[PDB]
Amino acid sequence: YCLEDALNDLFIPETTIETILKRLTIKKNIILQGPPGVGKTFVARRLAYLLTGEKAPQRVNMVQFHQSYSYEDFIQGYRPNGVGFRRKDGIFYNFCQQAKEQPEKKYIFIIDEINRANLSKVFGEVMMLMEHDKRGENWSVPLTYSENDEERFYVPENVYIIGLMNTADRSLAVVDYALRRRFSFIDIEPGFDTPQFRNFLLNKKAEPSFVESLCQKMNELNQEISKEATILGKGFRIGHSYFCCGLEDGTSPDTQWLNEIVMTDIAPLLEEYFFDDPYKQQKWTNKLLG
Amino acid sequence: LNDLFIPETTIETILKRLTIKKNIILQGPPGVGKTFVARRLAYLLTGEKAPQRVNMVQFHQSYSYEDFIQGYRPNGVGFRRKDGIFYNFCQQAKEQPEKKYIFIIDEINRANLSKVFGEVMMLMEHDKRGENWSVPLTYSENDEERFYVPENVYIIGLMNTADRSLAVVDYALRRRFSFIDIEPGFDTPQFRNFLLNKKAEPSFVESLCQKMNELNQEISKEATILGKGFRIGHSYFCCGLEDGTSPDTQWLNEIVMTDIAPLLEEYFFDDPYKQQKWTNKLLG
Amino acid sequence: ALNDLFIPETTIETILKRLTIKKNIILQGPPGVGKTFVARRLAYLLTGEKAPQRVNMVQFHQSYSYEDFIQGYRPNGVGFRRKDGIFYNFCQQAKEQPEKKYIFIIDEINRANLSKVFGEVMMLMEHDKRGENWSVPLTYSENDEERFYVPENVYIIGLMNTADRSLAVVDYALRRRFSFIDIEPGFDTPQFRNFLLNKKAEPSFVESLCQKMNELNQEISKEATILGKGFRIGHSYFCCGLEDGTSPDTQWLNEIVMTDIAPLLEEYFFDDPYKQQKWTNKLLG
Amino acid sequence: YCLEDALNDLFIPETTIETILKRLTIKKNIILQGPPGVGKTFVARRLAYLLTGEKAPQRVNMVQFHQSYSYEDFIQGYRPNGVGFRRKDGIFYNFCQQAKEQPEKKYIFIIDEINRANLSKVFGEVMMLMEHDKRGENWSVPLTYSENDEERFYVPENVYIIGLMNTADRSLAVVDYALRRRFSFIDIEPGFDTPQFRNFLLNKKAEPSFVESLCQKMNELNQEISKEATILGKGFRIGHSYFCCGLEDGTSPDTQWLNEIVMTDIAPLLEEYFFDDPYKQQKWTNKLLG
Amino acid sequence: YCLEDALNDLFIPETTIETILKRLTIKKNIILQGPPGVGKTFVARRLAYLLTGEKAPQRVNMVQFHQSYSYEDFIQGYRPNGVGFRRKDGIFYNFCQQAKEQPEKKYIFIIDEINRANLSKVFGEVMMLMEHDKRGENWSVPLTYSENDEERFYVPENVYIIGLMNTADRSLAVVDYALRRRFSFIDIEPGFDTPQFRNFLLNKKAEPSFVESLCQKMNELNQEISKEATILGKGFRIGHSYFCCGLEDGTSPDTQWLNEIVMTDIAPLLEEYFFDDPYKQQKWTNKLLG
Amino acid sequence: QPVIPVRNIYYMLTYAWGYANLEAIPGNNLLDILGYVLNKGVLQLSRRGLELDYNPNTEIIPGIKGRIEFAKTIRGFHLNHGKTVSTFDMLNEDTLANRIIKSTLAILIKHEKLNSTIRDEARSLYRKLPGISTLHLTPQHFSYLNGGKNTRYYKFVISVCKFIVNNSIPGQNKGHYRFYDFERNEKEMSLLYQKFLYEFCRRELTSANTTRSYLKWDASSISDQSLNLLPRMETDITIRSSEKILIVDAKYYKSIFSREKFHSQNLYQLMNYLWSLKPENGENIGGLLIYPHVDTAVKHRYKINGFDIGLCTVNLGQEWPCIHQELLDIFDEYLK
Ligand SMILES: Nc1nc2c(ncn2[C@@H]2O[C@H](COP(=O)(O)OP(=O)(O)NP(=O)(O)O)[C@@H](O)[C@H]2O)c(=O)[nH]1
Ligand SMILES: Nc1nc2c(ncn2[C@@H]2O[C@H](COP(=O)(O)OP(=O)(O)NP(=O)(O)O)[C@@H](O)[C@H]2O)c(=O)[nH]1
Ligand SMILES: Nc1nc2c(ncn2[C@@H]2O[C@H](COP(=O)(O)OP(=O)(O)NP(=O)(O)O)[C@@H](O)[C@H]2O)c(=O)[nH]1
Ligand SMILES: Nc1nc2c(ncn2[C@@H]2O[C@H](COP(=O)(O)OP(=O)(O)O)[C@@H](O)[C@H]2O)c(=O)[nH]1
Ligand SMILES: Nc1nc2c(ncn2[C@@H]2O[C@H](COP(=O)(O)OP(=O)(O)O)[C@@H](O)[C@H]2O)c(=O)[nH]1
Ligand SMILES: [Mg+2]
Ligand SMILES: [Mg+2]
Ligand SMILES: [Mg+2]
Repeated sequence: YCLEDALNDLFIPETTIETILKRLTIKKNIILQGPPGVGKTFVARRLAYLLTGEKAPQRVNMVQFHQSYSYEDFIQGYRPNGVGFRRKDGIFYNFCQQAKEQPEKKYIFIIDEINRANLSKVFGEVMMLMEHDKRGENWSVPLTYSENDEERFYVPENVYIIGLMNTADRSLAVVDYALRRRFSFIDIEPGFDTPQFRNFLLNKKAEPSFVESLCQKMNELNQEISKEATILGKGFRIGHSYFCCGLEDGTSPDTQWLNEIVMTDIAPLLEEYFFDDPYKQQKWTNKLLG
Repeated sequence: LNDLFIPETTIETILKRLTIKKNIILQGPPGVGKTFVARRLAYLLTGEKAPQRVNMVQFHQSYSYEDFIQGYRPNGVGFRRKDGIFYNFCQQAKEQPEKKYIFIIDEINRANLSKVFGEVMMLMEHDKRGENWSVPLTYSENDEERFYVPENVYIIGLMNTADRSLAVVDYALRRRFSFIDIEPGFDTPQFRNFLLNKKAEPSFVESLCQKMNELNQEISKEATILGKGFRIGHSYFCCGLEDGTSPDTQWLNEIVMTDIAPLLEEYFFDDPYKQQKWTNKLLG
Repeated sequence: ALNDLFIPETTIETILKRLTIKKNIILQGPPGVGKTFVARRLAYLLTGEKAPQRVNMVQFHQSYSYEDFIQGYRPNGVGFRRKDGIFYNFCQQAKEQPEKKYIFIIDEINRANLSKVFGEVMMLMEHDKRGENWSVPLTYSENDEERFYVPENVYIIGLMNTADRSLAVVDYALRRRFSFIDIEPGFDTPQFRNFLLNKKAEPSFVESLCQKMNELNQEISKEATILGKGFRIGHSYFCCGLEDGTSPDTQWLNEIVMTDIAPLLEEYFFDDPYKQQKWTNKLLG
Repeated sequence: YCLEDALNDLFIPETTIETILKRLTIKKNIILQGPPGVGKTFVARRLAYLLTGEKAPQRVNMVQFHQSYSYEDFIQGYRPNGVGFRRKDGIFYNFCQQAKEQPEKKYIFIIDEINRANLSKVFGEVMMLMEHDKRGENWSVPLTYSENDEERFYVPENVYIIGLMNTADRSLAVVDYALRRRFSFIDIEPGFDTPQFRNFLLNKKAEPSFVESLCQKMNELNQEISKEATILGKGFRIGHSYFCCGLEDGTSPDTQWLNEIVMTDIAPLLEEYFFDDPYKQQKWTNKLLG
Repeated sequence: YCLEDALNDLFIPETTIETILKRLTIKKNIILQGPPGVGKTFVARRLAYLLTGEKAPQRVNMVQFHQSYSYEDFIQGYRPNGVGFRRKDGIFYNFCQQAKEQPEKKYIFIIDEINRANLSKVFGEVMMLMEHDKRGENWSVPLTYSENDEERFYVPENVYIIGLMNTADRSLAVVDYALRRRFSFIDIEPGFDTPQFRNFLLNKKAEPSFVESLCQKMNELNQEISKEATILGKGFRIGHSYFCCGLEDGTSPDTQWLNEIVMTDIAPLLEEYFFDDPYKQQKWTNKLLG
Repeated sequence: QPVIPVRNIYYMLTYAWGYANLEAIPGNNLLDILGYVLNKGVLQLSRRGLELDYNPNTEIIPGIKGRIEFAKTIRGFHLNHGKTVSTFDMLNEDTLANRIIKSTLAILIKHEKLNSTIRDEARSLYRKLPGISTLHLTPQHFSYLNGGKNTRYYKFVISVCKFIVNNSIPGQNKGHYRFYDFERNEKEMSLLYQKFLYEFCRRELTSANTTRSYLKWDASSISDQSLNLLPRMETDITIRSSEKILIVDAKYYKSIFSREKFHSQNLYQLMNYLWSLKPENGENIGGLLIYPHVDTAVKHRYKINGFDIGLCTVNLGQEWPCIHQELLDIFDEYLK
């Protein structure tokens, strides 16, 4: 793999990507926080191939957390093999053994929708181990279900963790401040006002006037969302993905195409963000169309 | 496309959105034929009236990820990993990629949707379908064995707008789902033509639309408490007239006390007078 | 059977118009209304053959679960076996006889979580989705060889009671699939007076008593919040003890006032003894 | 092993370190409460070598409580064997037997993130027995899953226990006051004020003005944190671990490095800390940068 | 076994201990209800040897309750063998069996921290037998796990039951119904304003004036605790055992020694108690120092 | 028997709790105002999302969910009927904080004297929270939440909920409720006022430092060093600045609303606070008496015993911003 191969279609600036790779080599644990629809899932699989420098998926593991995920599933736990129960090496446990075999090559574990699952319960033993300065055999720990003190588990240095956490829900947030320290938090913006996003549109036989008008529209709206931080922070603001996909057929991005999507997706979204104000709903909806 | 009481435009809108987006939510009050729409619609997209391809379920608060996808559950001998319906269903379509296999989810609002779907909440997206996007499941014994949505799968969600729960609002799921509202359709001639094609009075059918709309507008009048989502559906009128009993005002009198009155109670809570008024207004 | 029932014939006719079409029904009323005795006579009425075998009855409680109702794993002498529940066993009996209507009685339904008990099946019992078309494999049905469908012949009756103020609003699940019917106590009805005049009751004693109960049942329902129409007293206490062989009399009534209504009245109000004592004495004279 | 080797790199004052041993040797069970990043995990491994007087891991044991630890896991529980269950002695019971193998040499058991688990549930019988007075054969007690033949477990006198409860998560705090009497609580400060912290930076190619600039701002900020108690209490104040690490490569500490820290980790932490007005974020962020 | 050896060291008045001995001979089921650090566990071992009149371990048995404690372990239950399930007589069952041989000699069972586990789950059926009137073979019952109705178990009258409960938690506001009927609560005072507590210090080279100034403060402090009812009742008040410990070397009492105890035990407890009012912590914490 | 307009009272409560347009509501009485905040306040939360706290649950299920507890499984023989004793984490909104809201709303609906529209909206929300369990509320429930894990926003409505519960009395009917006549009682109104200023001054008077100062008597007694018998003396507020220190004692008296003799009995406390307090800095020592009046504000100065003392008033019922203007003007003059 190579860097520019990824960057061709990527809307985020390279500086952030450079900032990301700068921290990740250091911290080895990161969290990318932004609203849905900005390519968190998109970049993350690409980024692994950059950091290793090789397009090897065997060294990459990708999972999505949720409420029904626990330490028994993740790391280790007793589960039924059949008539007889056995201790089951969890997914992260298995991944780490692979990384030990090849210390040189970087091994990456990708966690989507991290904020849902009860992280303190899930990581547990890992919550201490994953820190960049505490990795290695010197800080080896016996596990909960380890047979004896001698059976111990240590995170290797090569491991890099990538976490994806949406900013839409205040209910589900990483309030665990101790855990917040382990992860280096990288905000991501919708990136409407970028040339690379516009170049993709113009590449898809798009009107330059319509493009710049569109970017201005959302940029103003996004700032309006960011304004009322008491009710809705900048984390709620609309992503670029609604507009991205759907042109694969070859349909030119006319106003009609935009008028359709707004009715189907953005219109109720505005209703929920602004439950009390109907005028504000009509105001912003009509503003995009006119 | 013949007996449907909903405009042809909306279904034409739906068919394009469904083919492109691959996931949709049909949201409206109960009794508008959301089930029959999707069930009709599923047969259209397949091109054949094939029920084996189509599967329908009705979520409920206790429904869980253990039931849906994967889970550890007992056989006669002991416990085993039991592949839930959706994994079994996607595997079935995985055998036959060409045909379009459909999964319908009713009363979606009730359950904690994130919990149930879990892993597939990412995988379900139209672009992220294939082995490249496969992931090992929570209970998967080995990381190498993974689950991926095939391209043929299309999912349709039927949502009741009458029980808003101020517990969990997810705007990320809304990103996956393209939301489509459904109106009752009293005004539509197609609903009216059915009754006039059942030897109804021209005034009686026309009078009904006047009656319900006045009620419906009142329900959608107070946006804060209630909305168009609460307003009354039509399907109650569909059933019960295929026996051979043609419409009459006496027939209307049965349904109002029978069916509509509890709905009114729910909506117009602790306001007997307004129930008495609007109920009696329909009788007039 | 018609004359033996104390409620209006109009409601009795109305139900059959409802149940036959809707196929799912729930009766909500005060305790002591003969909900159990009503349903059986109503169940026998629909079939026309007065068969108890066709009818099966269940009483719900919070512990009641899907394993008891439908299917579950029970210990064998060694190991365990799949054990068919009532409803799974019940309908397959009715599956053989499509023409024959089979009835299921679920008492005190509101106490339990309907979802937990039914599980999958809660959609299949909605009348529109019945028969082979709506087949589903069950949770514990390891193979896909056989699927469970509730046939059209089945009718499901639910006995609920509005007695308790502790009860909050009914679960949303019920409201969709069930048609709610409220039953009056039926004191005013002639059929109840003809059951007491048949026992040589004085019409004055009858009319006074009908006048006596009506004033209380009106008063208990006068309260907006704590005591509603659902609270008001039923007639079942009057049945048992007259046709056994003992004639009606004021002392016989006086015994009944002490028996149930006097403690029952205390629980409903639960605040003022004089209010109870006034009404308790008022019943006596 | 000696104090000079241990306290060579530690940023903590000598004052607490001896005070720690004052409370420990008499009481034998202690808890160190401080915000994350003050070396709680860091010192605890070192302290064990002082009391034994040697750099030995054998007499030391380290574990972390992950809200799924149980009395079956810590002390005595049942584990499946191939087809049928067996009774397995937990880790502490296994640890104590070695500790009483030789009473002369002291044994240390360290529990990180101790606050999380429901300690009354986990310890069970031990909650009384851990205390210094109630040790030895005199207070021998039979366990739950002990054999019918009387076999009793007593906390040996040589054993020392150390606990590490971070002060950020309020909910996860000891409210079993009966248990809080067994332990002695040692507050640990952020460690900014110390010159030993300052000496570390100057030794790593740092300006005293920039160094003294840094220390000045944090302590003011911690007062702003300490000022409130409703939401952000005294304990929330920021640790020094962030600044410690990442400089081994040779990057000198400067506003460029400081700027990376501020935007990347701390500033996200701050917006979650306040989450009422951004201006409070804008103020304190800019103050650090200036 | 002379009372003088037993009762001299004790801080509790001779009135309360004697009253305790009354109900214990009378009812034989007793609960000592007081906050930690007043010697609840301390006295209870002494009372057994007092009543028996001898130092004999066999006639006295001790346990601490916790959530995992159950009927199957306490009384009777099945423990797995390699495959098979074998019944095992539990402690209390085995304990009475020893007591049955010697009905004349008093036998004692000590249950610490009884409230933590619900008695019904453990005792269950035996709460019928446990009560003072319904004891003896007359009320004999066959157990749940008895193979046949023939074998029966009765609590002989000789056994006395002692229960130690701490009033430090909000959950205990709803005292368990099972305990109140069958056990008789007795309150253990903190016992600062006592001669023997004072006399303990005076013997250990303590200034008399320093002692009395302290007791007035603690008695004043506990008065503030008890006045509240919403958060902290009278039962939350401080015990007398923080100060007892740490003088075994012979180090003289002084304000210096007091400060270590205050800062390491009582102040953070007060932070836990008086979370809402930092100044109240400052008010009392500094008050002791003066 | 004149009292404050009810709308103004809400502002001081806000400062008391430390965290708007009320022109919209037409019900002047307090409970109409207070409910509208709560009823709307909950709606603000739901938009962002209510708190979901993982409650671990140990229950008997027919399969593996989370962590199996081997002991209870074998002891109860649940393997035989295909069940396990397992610990897992259901995610609920059924926490104590959220339960209080619904239970509080029940009393809100039950209140006899209330705007119908408010009751209409509340009954809607009461239905909209089905999963959460009703409760019979006590102060101990609020007490358990003093830890305050919850957000800054949640603590606001709960503080509102605390006011309602404590100030709720059953009325005509056994079930229904009737609101307390809060304004009529002086002690709580005064205790509001004393607390109102302390939190208020921290906001606006950033220039000065605001502290409540505990004092020790200058007395010595041969009998006792403790002086427990002596009254406990804690200032209401002290507002210290480098140039001048200043103490305020403020209380609500009924007599003062009548414009005659004057009730200044609290003043007797003040001098002794000045006396026992000794400043090392020796910049200055000042005192203030401030009371609430309805019509008008009058300011006086005094030089009594080497102390500089002011009596001043505020015309509550005027307007909140102009009232806010007046206070900043007031403290500025005397502080200087
Ligand atoms: N072609 C293209 N698509 C992009 C780009 N960035 C984001 N997208 C698209 O946006 C969609 C979602 O990507 P994703 O990472 O899942 O967004 P997200 O923020 O993680 N969503 P969520 O948080 O809900 O999981 C995909 O269609 C993805 O390809 C981009 O730079 N180029
Ligand atoms: N060199 C040196 N590093 C220190 C010192 N104090 C803390 N650190 C460093 O700060 C980082 C974290 O320390 P740590 O013990 O884990 O803090 P913690 O309180 O245990 N972390 P947490 O509360 O999150 O569990 C490590 O790099 C640690 O070495 C110190 O005095 N000297
Ligand atoms: N010398 C002496 N020590 C006492 C006296 N009372 C209590 N202590 C000491 O206080 C310490 C703890 O007593 P203990 O009974 O365990 O208190 P507890 O109520 O059991 N504690 P908890 O409630 O936490 O379980 C022991 O050192 C005990 O000897 C006393 O009167 N004299
Ligand atoms: N012909 C016709 N029948 C309809 C229409 N809508 C609903 N029905 C019928 O109404 C009955 C009940 O529909 P149902 O799915 O239960 O209502 P819903 O789920 O609340 O939308 C079925 O017979 C439907 O096919 C319609 O638009 N046209
Ligand atoms: N003969 C006769 N008995 C009735 C009638 N209605 C109720 N009963 C009697 O009342 C009793 C049942 O009352 P019921 O309310 O169901 O008891 P509950 O279920 O505990 O509330 C039986 O004795 C019934 O036979 C009736 O109409 N005719
Ligand atoms: Mg995504
Ligand atoms: Mg640490
Ligand atoms: Mg004890």
